[PDB]
Amino acid sequence: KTVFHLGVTEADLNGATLAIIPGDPARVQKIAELMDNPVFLASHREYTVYRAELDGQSVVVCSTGIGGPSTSIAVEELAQLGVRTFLRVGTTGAIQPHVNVGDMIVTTGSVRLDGASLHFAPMEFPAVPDFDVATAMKAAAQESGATVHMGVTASSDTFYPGQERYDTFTGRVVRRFQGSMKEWQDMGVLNFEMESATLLTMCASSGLKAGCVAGVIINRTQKEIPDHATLKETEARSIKVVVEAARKMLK
Amino acid sequence: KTVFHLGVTEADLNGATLAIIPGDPARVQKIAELMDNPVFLASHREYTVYRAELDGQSVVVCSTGIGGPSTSIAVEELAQLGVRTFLRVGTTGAIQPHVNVGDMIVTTGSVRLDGASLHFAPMEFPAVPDFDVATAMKAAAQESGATVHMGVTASSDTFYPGQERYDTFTGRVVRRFQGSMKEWQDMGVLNFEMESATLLTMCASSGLKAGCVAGVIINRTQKEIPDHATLKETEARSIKVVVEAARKMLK
Amino acid sequence: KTVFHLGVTEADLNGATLAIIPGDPARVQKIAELMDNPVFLASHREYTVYRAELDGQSVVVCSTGIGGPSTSIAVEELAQLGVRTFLRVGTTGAIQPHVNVGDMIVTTGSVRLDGASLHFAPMEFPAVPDFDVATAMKAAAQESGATVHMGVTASSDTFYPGQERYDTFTGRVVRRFQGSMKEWQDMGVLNFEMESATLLTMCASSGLKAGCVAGVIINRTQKEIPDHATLKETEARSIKVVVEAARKMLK
Amino acid sequence: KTVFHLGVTEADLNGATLAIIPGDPARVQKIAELMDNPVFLASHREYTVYRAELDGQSVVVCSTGIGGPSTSIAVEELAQLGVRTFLRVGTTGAIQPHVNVGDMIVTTGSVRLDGASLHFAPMEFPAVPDFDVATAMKAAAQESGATVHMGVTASSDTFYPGQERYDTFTGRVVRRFQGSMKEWQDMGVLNFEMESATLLTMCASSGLKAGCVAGVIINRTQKEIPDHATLKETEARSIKVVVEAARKMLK
Amino acid sequence: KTVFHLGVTEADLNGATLAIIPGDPARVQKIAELMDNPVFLASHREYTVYRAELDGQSVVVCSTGIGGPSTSIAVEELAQLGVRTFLRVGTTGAIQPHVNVGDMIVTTGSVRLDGASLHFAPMEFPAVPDFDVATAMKAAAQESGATVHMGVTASSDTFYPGQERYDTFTGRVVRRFQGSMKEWQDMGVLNFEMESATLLTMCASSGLKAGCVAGVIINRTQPDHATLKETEARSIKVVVEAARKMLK
Amino acid sequence: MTKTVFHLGVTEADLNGATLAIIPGDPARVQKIAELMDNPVFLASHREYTVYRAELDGQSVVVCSTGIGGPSTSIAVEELAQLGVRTFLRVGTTGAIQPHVNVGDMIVTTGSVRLDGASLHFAPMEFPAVPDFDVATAMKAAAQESGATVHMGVTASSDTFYPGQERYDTFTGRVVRRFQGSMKEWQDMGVLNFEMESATLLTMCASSGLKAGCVAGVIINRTQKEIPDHATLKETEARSIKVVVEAARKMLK
Ligand SMILES: Nc1ccn([C@@H]2O[C@H](CO)[C@@H](O)[C@H]2O)c(=O)n1
Ligand SMILES: Nc1ccn([C@@H]2O[C@H](CO)[C@@H](O)[C@H]2O)c(=O)n1
Ligand SMILES: Nc1ccnc(=O)[nH]1
Ligand SMILES: Nc1ccnc(=O)[nH]1
Ligand SMILES: Nc1ccnc(=O)[nH]1
Ligand SMILES: Nc1ccnc(=O)[nH]1
Ligand SMILES: Nc1ccnc(=O)[nH]1
Ligand SMILES: Nc1ccnc(=O)[nH]1
Ligand code: NA
Ligand code: NA
Ligand code: NA
Repeated sequence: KTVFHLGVTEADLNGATLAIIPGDPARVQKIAELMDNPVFLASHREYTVYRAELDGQSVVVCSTGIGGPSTSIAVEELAQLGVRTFLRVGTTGAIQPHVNVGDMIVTTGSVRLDGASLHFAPMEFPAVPDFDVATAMKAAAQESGATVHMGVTASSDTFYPGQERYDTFTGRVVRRFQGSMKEWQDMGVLNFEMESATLLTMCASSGLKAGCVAGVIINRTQKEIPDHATLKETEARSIKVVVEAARKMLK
Repeated sequence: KTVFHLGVTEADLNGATLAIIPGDPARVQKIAELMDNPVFLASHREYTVYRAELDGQSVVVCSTGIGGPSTSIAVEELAQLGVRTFLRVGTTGAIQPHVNVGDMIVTTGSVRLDGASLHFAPMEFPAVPDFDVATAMKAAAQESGATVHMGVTASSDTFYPGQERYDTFTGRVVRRFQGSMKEWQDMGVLNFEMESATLLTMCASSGLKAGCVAGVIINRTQKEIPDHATLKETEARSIKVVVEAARKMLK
Repeated sequence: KTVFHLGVTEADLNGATLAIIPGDPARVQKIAELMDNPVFLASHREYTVYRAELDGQSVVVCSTGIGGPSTSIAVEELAQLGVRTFLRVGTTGAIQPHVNVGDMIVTTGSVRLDGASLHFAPMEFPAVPDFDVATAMKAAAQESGATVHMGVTASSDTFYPGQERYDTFTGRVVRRFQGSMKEWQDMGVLNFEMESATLLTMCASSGLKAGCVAGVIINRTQKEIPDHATLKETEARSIKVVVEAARKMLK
Repeated sequence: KTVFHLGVTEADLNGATLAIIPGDPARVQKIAELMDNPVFLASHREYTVYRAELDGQSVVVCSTGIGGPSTSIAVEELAQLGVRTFLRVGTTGAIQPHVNVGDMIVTTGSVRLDGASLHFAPMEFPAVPDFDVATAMKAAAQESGATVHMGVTASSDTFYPGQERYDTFTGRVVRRFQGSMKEWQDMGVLNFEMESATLLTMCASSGLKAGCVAGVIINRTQKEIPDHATLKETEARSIKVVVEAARKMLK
Repeated sequence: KTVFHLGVTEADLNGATLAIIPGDPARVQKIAELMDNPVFLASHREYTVYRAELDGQSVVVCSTGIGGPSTSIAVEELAQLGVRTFLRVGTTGAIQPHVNVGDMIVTTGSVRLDGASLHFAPMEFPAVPDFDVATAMKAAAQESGATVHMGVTASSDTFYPGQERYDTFTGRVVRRFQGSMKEWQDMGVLNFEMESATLLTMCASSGLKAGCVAGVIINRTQPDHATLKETEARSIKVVVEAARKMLK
Repeated sequence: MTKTVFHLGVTEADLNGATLAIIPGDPARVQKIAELMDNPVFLASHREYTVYRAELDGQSVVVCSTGIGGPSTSIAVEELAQLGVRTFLRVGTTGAIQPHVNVGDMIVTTGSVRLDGASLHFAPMEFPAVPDFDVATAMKAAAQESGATVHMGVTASSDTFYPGQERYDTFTGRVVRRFQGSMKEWQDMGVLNFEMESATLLTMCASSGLKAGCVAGVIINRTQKEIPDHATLKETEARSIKVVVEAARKMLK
């Protein structure tokens, strides 16, 4: 039946139980076109939905928009339509000097600097991926030839103060986040992004399998600008990797 | 000089210091066309940006996407480029029996059931609108002929469990939100939505003027299903009202 | 049916549904005498209660004492006796450099640095005034010829550490409140006082109408202890304004 | 030289290092007259201040008003003027069946259901009396012929919902306090009052010696209405006890 | 009825309603031998359990191990077997300059820097001793000749970062605990240890009588081996005398 | 290599270059683990800390008990880290709360619900109590290779045995508000089991540049009212320690 936001039915999905969920609606077609018979299903707000086939099995590709709230809607509605496995892909910036542009990160757990995760489980609950998904993502990332980092991701409800950026309109960062970047660095946290805490917490507490993989396209600690070719290659590699991770998850 | 997500420059805005900020990218052109000389500026992710003119003054119309996190990026980046006043328009679900479909709500304060608000101010800080904006929204709303409610809005990082919906994949609501709708009802809360706590807290703690006005499209307490015609006219009235409220702020 | 603390009955109030609620018991008579036929009703502990007539309608004046706890008792017991509208008048310390001694502040929202507000609503709930009362207070204040500020007030359970005063017995401030004044200043908070968070949260969550107006007796950017000379003039103008605000609230 | 709220100087105190601090301004003279050479010093707001002499030594008697906020002001200002020891006497509602109206309670620790305590120490810090003061209070109470109980007191910023009273304007108790009376009862808590958490935390964290002694005026488990005669004797005995406790504290 | 961890039955305790609870299993025999007819009952994990007689009445000595979690098990299981009064003894480091080695501290309340206390009562609840026990410990400590301090103890789930120790593997202390020693010092807190918040909160909220006494052996702000052994010997002599005062 | 740590009573030289530790709870289990490896030698015993050294495939390995709970565990981990240990393999017993898990099964923790206090002494509550991925992987492989039934998932890690695991057959029969209904809540959220050390261990290590993981044998299932069998508990513990030694083998190469 037609879910509230996504504008698709269970029949539209052709039995798909796995979704690849990028943030950017414009990335959906690109991911779908790496698979067989890509088909456009719907586009509403930040949700662009395609179906495709991978080794003869139906897979959904659905954008999430930025942030846990829009992500939580996409995940819930896809689950209502029979999806059980969710593969998050994106590109990210690193906060460790040893992590290079072109490297890939597979999240083993997220720092819950969001609000939506608390709508599924109290803060004590760990924002952790399904072990099978994380294993598949590591395997796919490594098999691509990239240097892969397994570790903790800080997942923030903001791009600016929650990631301790001072180059802003006010130049102010609330007490909670003052000195926070150095704290996460010292604790070995690899990167910031904005959706994994919500995704991982929601899925781990709701009987759904989820994981996160990302290509590194910038490093907060490095002054040097990466060249255009490296950015293109990394974005291309990240989606090739998520599709092969999906291959490894299919039964 | 070009902001990171919105893809616009200060020059693109032609001196605009006021923005109207709907959730849905598709609503941006619809708002802009109610004003003079609407021009498309940019579209990236959930962010569609137009400029227009109201009584000879430049105004920006920019979508936010769903939720506090994506909203916080749009507000920050517009503020970087000189925007100081932010008028939120949308549609909403009422939780009070006396609030009917077709009515308008102007938020006097938000229950902070989000995460991004905490990235700007600790929980004790009030999610409140600028008084001039709330005043102008009330006046514009009344002048349109619709019945207007001033009151508190519950602002949730989720559509489902944070609004205590049980017709879901798991059918569960975390302890925090069990019984929460009845709690807000008894406290006189008017409605649920998903962006105001973030918007109002961010602006009120950052020297920005903000307010929220919404048309009522559903009522959680009423079993009767509203007419298609009511929905249409409420949507049109919502954006007429927000443009008139903008006019009052510019005078 | 005599209420436990205030020592008055419903009959004593002569049909009054509106109360003016200053902090100081010795201030009650002065306010009542600005109106017609003032009548002493009772005095117990910090609660002195008078009745008077304003444009022919009965009005109650009742002191609250200092702080949310004593305020909460007065409001509850008045509400039991049929009072629905509460107008708070008081003194305050400005934390913005541009706000002058003698200026008036009308609170649009309070930072909840109290404990009693939490006995009525969780911290997420906004300490927000009734829109009609805030409108009436602004109008009364501006019409008087005063310089008036609308904005956020920090409402503290203490006069000393919670308002980051250092000229004290210990000269220490607990970690939570170290740097807090500068934080509130950067967030655009106008002033400090000690009852608004309790009053506004209690009322907004209980179907009662409330607002707060305050005369500035000190600017904290330059001084800690208010001086008694400028206090008398500011207080006299504050009570004229609250009386006019009551006039605007009568049906 | 003159403290802002209390309106007294260090010289006014004639070297007093100990204060007896009742809640009700009208109780101040009654306590002072049990000692030698009682002299009225000042009355401002809820603060009535007397000096007297006990075994040759100067003692201050100062009312606090209801609640932690007003109490914290009196304690601070008296400490500025050399007072180091604070003996609280007051009324209380017992919540255990075995505690009778007329009995006395000496608080060994307080459940911090207040806000002002947090302005001196984080919630982890114990709201505990000075051991010498608690010891002197127990001895004084026993020596008067009262039945005395040592134990934990629940200290609330409200009289009504924080003490789980439902006979109120709304008839509602916020989630936090629903079922709270039974919880404290099962935890062995003896009584409710409204000042001890603030007093004990502030003093224990500030190098001041404090304790609390109270007469039971009602039992929340008993339907029997207290005898007028017993309540009168109870009030009389409480103040005789606190004075003898002061005697024991002085050299 | 054999309890899950302690390996003893109600009969093993011979009617004891009072327990002395040191942290170190090796101190259990030492305490028991200060009394009459000491008898080994059981040793499992960090729990070594003896019985003895004091003025004709049975008393249990049972170690707790380090920390609130292991303490909470010992207390619960002893309470299932009829124990109602719990006397905690140990040695401790002071954080106030005026507190000297050889002095005794009797805890009047604990700063709850633990997690187990929250399993019995919310944070607002005071980690406070039973007044009779605290009174008996003060009396015994003073009667011994020691200088005694009645005051607040900071009770931490860690030895290292929660006591703001920087001489560690990482040299890092989490934000929460940065500057915390100075804060407790300025608030008049006497000392750090690791079990009192759990013990006191659990007992005060469960109808059990508890208190804590400790000998000062070092000072974080400022000792002879002869004085140190004397302090340890004195601490357990004091707790046995406090037990004597609690018997009815 | 010559300074003695405060609680454990060992020096760096005593460890013979060991960078990996196996950390059971029970001091009595230390020798039993050490004897599965080569040249086991007793080093020290103080309080709940019994320390042995052994050799695995020619590499020195430390076995050190933790006692019950986050606080005692945190001391052992810190002091071993001071002496050069970088990898920590926890082995223990656990109560399952899912009906599909059987007594005798093995659980490898993928993340812990932080119902402890010591984890907060290393990182704020938002930080995930997560194992090192290599350790969790080696534990899964070791457990599968022993023929055991293995479950990967979330563990609730409690500072108490009784109220924090929602047990009511206690002295008071009371459970504080926070924990009322909590076992059903974790059950519905897919949590596998209760134990008492993983939240502290995993948070401390993940935030301190140390590698850690947890494997446990199921001794009780809360959904099955069976009185623990003696022969079964012994069999479960023997298998558990075989698994953790094989997991260490995998980490050393
Ligand atoms: N700097 C200032 C000045 C005034 N006030 C207000 O006055 C009363 C206590 O003086 C309190 O009731 C409070 O509302 C304050 O809190 N801070
Ligand atoms: N049942 C009761 C009885 C008495 N009290 C104490 O008396 C004052 C409010 O009447 C307050 O100051 C409070 O200390 C109370 O709080 N609850
Ligand atoms: N950035 C942060 C640091 C510490 N605590 C938080 O909640 N957040
Ligand atoms: N630095 C960042 C890059 C991409 N996404 C983020 O959230 N942060
Ligand atoms: N934080 C909360 C959310 C919803 N309901 C509550 O009572 N509290
Ligand atoms: N019920 C609702 C309608 C519209 N928006 C919401 O967030 N919720
Ligand atoms: N410094 C210390 C000495 C003894 N015990 C502690 O916990 N801390
Ligand atoms: N049920 C349990 C068995 C073993 N350990 C625990 O902590 N809990
Ligand atoms: Na979005
Ligand atoms: Na008062
Ligand atoms: Na232990």
